[PDB]
Amino acid sequence: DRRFDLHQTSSGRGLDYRPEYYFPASDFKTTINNPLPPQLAKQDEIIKPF
Amino acid sequence: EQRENDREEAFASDMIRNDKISELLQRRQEQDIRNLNSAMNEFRDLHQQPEGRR
Amino acid sequence: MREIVHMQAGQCGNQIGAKFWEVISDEHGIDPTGTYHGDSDLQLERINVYYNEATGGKYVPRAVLVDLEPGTMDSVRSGPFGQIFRPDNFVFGQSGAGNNWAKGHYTEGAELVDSVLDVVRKEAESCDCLQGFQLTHSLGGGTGSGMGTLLISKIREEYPDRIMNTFSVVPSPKVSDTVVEPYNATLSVHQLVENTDETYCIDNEALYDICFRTLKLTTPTYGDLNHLVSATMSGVTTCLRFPGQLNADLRKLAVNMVPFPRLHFFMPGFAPLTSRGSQQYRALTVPELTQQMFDAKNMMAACDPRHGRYLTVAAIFRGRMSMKEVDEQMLNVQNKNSSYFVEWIPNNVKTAVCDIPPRGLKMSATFIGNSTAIQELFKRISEQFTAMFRRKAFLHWYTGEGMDEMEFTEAESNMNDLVSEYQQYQDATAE
Amino acid sequence: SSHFSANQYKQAFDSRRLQNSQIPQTYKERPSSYEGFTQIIANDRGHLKQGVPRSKDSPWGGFVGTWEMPKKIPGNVTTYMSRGDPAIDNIQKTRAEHNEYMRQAVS
Amino acid sequence: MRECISIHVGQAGVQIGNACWELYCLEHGIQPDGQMPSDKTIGGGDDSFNTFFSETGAGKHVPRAVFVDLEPTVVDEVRTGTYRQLFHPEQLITGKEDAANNYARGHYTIGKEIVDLVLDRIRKLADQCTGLQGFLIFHSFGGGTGSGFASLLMERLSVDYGKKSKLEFAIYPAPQISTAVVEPYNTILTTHTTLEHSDCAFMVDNEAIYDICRRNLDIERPTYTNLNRLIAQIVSSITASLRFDGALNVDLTEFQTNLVPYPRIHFPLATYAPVISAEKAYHEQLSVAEITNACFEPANQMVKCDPRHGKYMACCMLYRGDVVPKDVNAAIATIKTKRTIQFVDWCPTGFKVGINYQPPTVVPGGDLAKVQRAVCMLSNTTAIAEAWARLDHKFDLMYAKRAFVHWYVGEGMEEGEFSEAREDLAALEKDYEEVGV
Amino acid sequence: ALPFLPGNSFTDPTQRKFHRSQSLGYKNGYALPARPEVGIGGEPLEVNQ
Amino acid sequence: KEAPMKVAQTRLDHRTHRPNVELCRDPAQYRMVQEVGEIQDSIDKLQQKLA
Amino acid sequence: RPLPYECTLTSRETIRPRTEPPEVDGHISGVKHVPSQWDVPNLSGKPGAA
Amino acid sequence: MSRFSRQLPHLETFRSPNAHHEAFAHHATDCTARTGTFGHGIYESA
Amino acid sequence: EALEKQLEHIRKDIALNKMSTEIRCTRPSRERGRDGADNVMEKEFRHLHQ
Ligand SMILES: Nc1nc2c(ncn2[C@@H]2O[C@H](COP(=O)(O)OP(=O)(O)OP(=O)(O)O)[C@@H](O)[C@H]2O)c(=O)[nH]1
Ligand SMILES: Nc1nc2c(ncn2[C@@H]2O[C@H](COP(=O)(O)OP(=O)(O)O)[C@@H](O)[C@H]2O)c(=O)[nH]1
Ligand SMILES: [Mg+2]
Repeated sequence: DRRFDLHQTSSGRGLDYRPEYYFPASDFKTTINNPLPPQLAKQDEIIKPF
Repeated sequence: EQRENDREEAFASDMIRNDKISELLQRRQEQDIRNLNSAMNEFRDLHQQPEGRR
Repeated sequence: MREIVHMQAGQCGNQIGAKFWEVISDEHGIDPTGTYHGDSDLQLERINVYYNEATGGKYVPRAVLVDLEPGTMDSVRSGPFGQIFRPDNFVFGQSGAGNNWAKGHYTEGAELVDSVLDVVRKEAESCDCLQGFQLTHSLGGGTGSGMGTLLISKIREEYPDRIMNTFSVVPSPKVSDTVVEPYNATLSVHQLVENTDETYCIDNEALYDICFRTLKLTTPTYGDLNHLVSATMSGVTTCLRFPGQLNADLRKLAVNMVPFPRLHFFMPGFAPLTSRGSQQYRALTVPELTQQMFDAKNMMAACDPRHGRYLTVAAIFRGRMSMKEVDEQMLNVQNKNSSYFVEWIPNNVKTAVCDIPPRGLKMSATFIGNSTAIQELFKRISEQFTAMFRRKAFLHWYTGEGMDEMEFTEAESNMNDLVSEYQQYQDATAE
Repeated sequence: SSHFSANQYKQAFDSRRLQNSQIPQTYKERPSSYEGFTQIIANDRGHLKQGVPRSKDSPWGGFVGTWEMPKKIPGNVTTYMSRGDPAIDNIQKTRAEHNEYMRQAVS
Repeated sequence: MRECISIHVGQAGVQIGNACWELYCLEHGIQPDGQMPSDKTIGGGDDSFNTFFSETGAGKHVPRAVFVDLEPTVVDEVRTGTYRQLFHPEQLITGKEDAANNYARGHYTIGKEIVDLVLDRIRKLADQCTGLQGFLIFHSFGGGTGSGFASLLMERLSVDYGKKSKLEFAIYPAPQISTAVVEPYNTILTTHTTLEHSDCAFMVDNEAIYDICRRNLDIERPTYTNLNRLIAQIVSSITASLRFDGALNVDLTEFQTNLVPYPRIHFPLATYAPVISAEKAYHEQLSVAEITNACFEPANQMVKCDPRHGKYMACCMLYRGDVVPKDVNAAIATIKTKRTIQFVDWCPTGFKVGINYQPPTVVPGGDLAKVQRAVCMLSNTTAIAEAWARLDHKFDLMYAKRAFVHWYVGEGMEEGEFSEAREDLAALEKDYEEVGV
Repeated sequence: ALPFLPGNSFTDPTQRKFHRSQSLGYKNGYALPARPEVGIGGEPLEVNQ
Repeated sequence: KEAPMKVAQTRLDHRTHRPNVELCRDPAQYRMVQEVGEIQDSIDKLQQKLA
Repeated sequence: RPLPYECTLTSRETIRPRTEPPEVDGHISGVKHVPSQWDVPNLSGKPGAA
Repeated sequence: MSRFSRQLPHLETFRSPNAHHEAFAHHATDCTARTGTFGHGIYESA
Repeated sequence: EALEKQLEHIRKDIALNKMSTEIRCTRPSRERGRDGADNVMEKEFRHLHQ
């Protein structure tokens, strides 16, 4: 059973557990993976370079 | 000789497309770092206030 | 059908060689599973020089991964292209090296050397005509230096007719990355002088300058550095794997570059390297490719060729190009830079042409330079050696696990002799 | 009392490989050969006979408890480098005192 | 595979161990029960925790720590509260009588009572270990268990374990602030016996971190929890490369080789950067050169020995986060060109870099702001000779009249040990003088 | 999309774990390679499942 | 391409069985719907190439 | 050859059949279905844009 | 105390004693215009 | 303080003399030799040390 007087002690107050942090929130998106503009989204002009 | 000129032109245009794509991805990564730093400042403002310290 | 057995030791070796295997894997068309997925039959014809037929269309590398401690080898396994390797080629202890040459070589490297010789013996006897060995490591640590030198010595003892290539990234002029690297580099090169057929000294400062000036690259990381080293490895072994107008293998390069058995330390370099936003301003010609080859900022060695003389040069071009253009460009650069070449050897250039450039490129080029400017690197290591050897700093360790001071004295004397020979064949005249 | 090698498997069965970070004990590897008809050199009691070269070590083995260790321990330098001559001398002195006190406590 | 055993001896060691294992659990996603929050597959499934936590057959993470004290108050406070099910109860050794700020009590009396049990627990943990890297021993150079039992335990560890790494994390008595009175006596007597049975001892006081928390963190009245949190960040940055993949990995066997130039010179300092709060980190652009300059600044040092007064011997820079080796190289080059930082003449290669990709974690409700990059700065300098001289002066002042000697002698230590210990640190003091030229 | 050249490599900056699962380790006296079921961060691999 | 469509659909209609207040429009359901759409678009492109 | 050996006369948007195209799941070789002009990315910079 | 000020150093890090003597000579000169004890510091400032 | 400023100036002149020796050694190998200017530089080195 746990101990309900840890607030008096210094190590209880400074060592009470809280869960971790994940740094990017679940709305952050990377723009590097967006499709290219059509001037740069051309075709490969070299097909058989061997 | 027309075939050789067209081959050189094709390789050249492929490389122009390649490095323009790479430069665009470089600017996209720079904007990604900018947005990550903004999100980090927002996270510090949100969670790490001195009133929330133990 | 010749074969190359590739060995990678240390954390630096296990990173750079893994990048090298990944580069030649997606150059030959091998997928992360291990199966062939290319388009041409040229990628499939000469594949046994690095791979072994495992399962039908599956090809496994002939790599031998060596470390005193399972460090970066675990990350190599868990990264991309990490399950192509045979699972029992990973030879590993559990103690550390501690960036200690004697830990890598004498005490803790003694328990793993028998296992590594067993693995590399099983790999080497399977080849019908073995050509040589290719070791990747660092001359600054314990595993890359100590176990690497021990492995070179034992492989030379068992096979004293094969070509030994070592890449062995060397200590930097500025910034150390290890405080005992003068001792490590001196004790390692003391055996790299008398054992290896050829060594391609690479400096991380030169790599950083290449990334900053010729590639912009505000965030380089070690991936691009290992990619450049991998490109140089592929350039120096491409004549085995693809047909060309003028072939030159490892033994041919070793014959055509080293004049004397002591001088086999080279300056690798790769061309073309373009800053992001300059491909439209540059035009691809053989003259600009050769001038980028012979530019002093392009080599991965921090020593400056202007402070020295080119004993020999190897130029391995890759791409559809004219032999007249190649020979005329070599003649032109040799005639214009007539003071940077030794006068008592005419045509200090061995050319090679491969017909298959790397993907996404029309022409590529690999420059190997045996020059007398390597004496700057060896004099820097000798100076930083004798700075602390006179005060016996960081040497109670090496004495503790048990070598004598006569080994350090012999190593520094060997380095000074190599400096003397490189200085002799820079001011020696013909007549 | 017989850790008599494993030939190919001497690479294994090492104290470092079997999670024994302590220093190991050296048995006699590589067994020797004999001729035959070894002398009985004993009786049906556990005795050692008369004239047998009996050892001079303790019959209960050599082990020291905590309350009979030396008060000072040298530290296993094994290097003798970059130290002064009196440092070498008194390191030998403490090593000799250590060996003498363990020998006296065992005997 | 890269197992480490953490022996926390004394009240300072146990409290630092609390603040350390809290951060280790937050890093490896371990609840204060020993279990993963999710199942065996998701939210985990890795084996990166085996450097610190062993795994039972069911999936319960138990630490590789041995908590030792002679008083029962702090150890029972650990046993009853928050991490009451995480720590192993047999690895929570405590006694009846404390050593009461007495080296000889911790060395011959009650400290020698428990060393058999402590070594039994240590050898059980080492038999669990399958590739042990070393012992991280957390103690103080204050009084009692942190000096006497720590020195005795390290003597026994050197006796039985051979030349395994024995890295100390030692709380050095500050030049002005000090709690005990017999603290110079205990410190002299414990450095005399831990000169030989040691590989390296990272030296972290309290007053310098107090000044750091006042100046850089704006706490203006911090406490032992904050101090031990910063020490936990230091030890996490040291041990990070054994758990997280990086460009340059540094193991525990390397710190001795790259920070001990001569025997008995094995006392490097410690520094963490950027130690700073959120309202100040909002205005900063924290980069590699900036945090390297902060590390080499003679105000972020976590021991009150300014490097202007001495010469550097060795310099371990542990970069941790989204740090790039190009800017690492540029920052170290500009530090080498900087003149206020002075390196000794026989060491041209004075730097050792270890780069890890893991960003610095933050304790919830903690003091430090979250940053993308940090440095553990670990220097072996001759500026600690000033601290050794000051502590020897304090010992000589206390020993001229020979106050507080009757306690030590009347409960069991010979008085010649005081004289030979003062001779040993006089020899050390001259050693630092001879190294500095 | 980019061809595999030394100047055309990019990395994900939003990766936040960077762990290292000890697939390569020992047993009671032997070298055990062990197949990797997890890579770096904690995500399962995508090559041999 | 077929299997990730199965993954996204099964995830959607497993998460639809949540309790009263836990039935939340979290910013993972939106991304999963966009994944369904992108999978269908890629399947359409591949079937065009097949034709 | 009126073109280099590494290039092809047809382009990415030029691939057409010569004989009668088969019926494969609604898609026909040669047709371009809806042009779908609405796939223009939102480059305004608002939250949720590309 | 004077009983603890005549002790020779434990480490010998100068090979021959001639180099030790020729370094500590002119090191005793160099201790002036230093910072801190033993003259191992920077040369202050101006 | 004034004498320490003069000592700092003397050490800066020492650094200048070392730099001057290095730039003089930078010279082509044909001239080199032993010069009266070189002897004056060594005399200045000795005078600054004294
Ligand atoms: N940084 C830090 N130092 C501490 C902490 N607790 C105690 N100390 C140091 O420890 C010194 C006091 O001696 P202790 O180490 O606690 O003594 P002990 O090891 O418990 O042994 P005894 O003397 O028998 O109690 C003080 O000078 C403090 O500097 C802590 O939580 N954090
Ligand atoms: N180019 C390159 N150099 C590296 C890499 N990793 C380490 N190094 C170099 O290797 C040196 C350290 O040697 P190390 O490999 O750690 O020796 P080991 O500990 O015995 O394996 C440093 O000077 C680094 O510059 C890498 O990925 N790429
Ligand atoms: Mg206590």
